Amino acid sequence: MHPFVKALQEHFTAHQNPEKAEPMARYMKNHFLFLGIQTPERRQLLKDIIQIHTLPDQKDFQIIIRELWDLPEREFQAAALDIMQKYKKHINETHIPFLEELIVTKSWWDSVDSIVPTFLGDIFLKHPELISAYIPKWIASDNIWLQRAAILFQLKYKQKMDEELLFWIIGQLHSSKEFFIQKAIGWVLREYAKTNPDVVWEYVQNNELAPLSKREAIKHIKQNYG
DNA sequence: CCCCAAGCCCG
DNA sequence: CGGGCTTTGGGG
Ligand SMILES: COc1cc2[nH]c(C(=O)N3C[C@@H](Cn4cnc(N)c5ncnc4-5)c4c3cc(O)c3[nH]c(C(=O)N5CCc6c5c(O)c(OC)c5[nH]c(C(=O)SC)cc65)cc43)cc2cc1O
Repeated sequence: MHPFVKALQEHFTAHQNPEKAEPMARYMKNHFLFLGIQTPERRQLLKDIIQIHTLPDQKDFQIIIRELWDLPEREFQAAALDIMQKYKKHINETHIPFLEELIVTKSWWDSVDSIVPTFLGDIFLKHPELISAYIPKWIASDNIWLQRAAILFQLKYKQKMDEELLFWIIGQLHSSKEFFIQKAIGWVLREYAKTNPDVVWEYVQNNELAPLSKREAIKHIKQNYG
């Protein structure tokens, strides 16, 4: 175990709050143990360890993240994503398999909704020619979190949205009965409707979607149509 | 500060 | 199903 990770584990554990850990763990449907440390203090505790030990060398970067990913309490995956932000400008196409592995390990919406729109979205914005090397596999996978990755990687693209691709992806997954797929479709359409509401409205009025997906997509624009 | 973004519950 | 309410988190 890297010294940075041991120090972070000791420091988090010394500030654990079992009273808060119970509702925090219930909120994530008891997929994970929690220490009970909410985000403001969790980020201060991480800042303390970086100040003392310095940020790990880039050569250890994936190893540090993997070690944190393997620890039981969910705050360690959250801190791992905070650490990944510190290397953001260096994340590139060679890291897609590493991000895939993070998506399919200790999976839930909290980690995936951080990994995908920020880290993957930025990679594919610079390297759109790589989208077709990953997105078809992700849609076909049995893994709902990779399917959600295919939906959400363009979430914050605004005028760089590839509309044909977005609608093709949604069409491939529109029959899913999985809540997290139906809701991801609703989210990405709702978000894109902040940039181009007319196209989203016409899409949902003319293509099949789960009721949840349609409702979530138009809940902030429907008052402007009809 | 603001406004944006799962779980629960009832109709 | 629709959607109002809750809490904390994301980002300006
Ligand atoms: C790419 O772009 C984006 C990515 C994003 N990720 C998130 C996100 O990851 N969220 C938002 C928000 C979860 N969340 C909360 N409220 C809403 N109204 C939401 N709507 C959607 N999600 C929502 C949330 C996370 C992640 C987490 O890891 C979270 N953890 C908790 C949590 O832990 N909660 C929420 C419920 C809750 C706690 C908590 O700490 C508590 O302290 C123990 C709590 N106590 C109680 C009670 O005694 S009831 C009186 C409830 C309660 C909330 C939470 C927002 C977001 C925004 C973006 O634009």
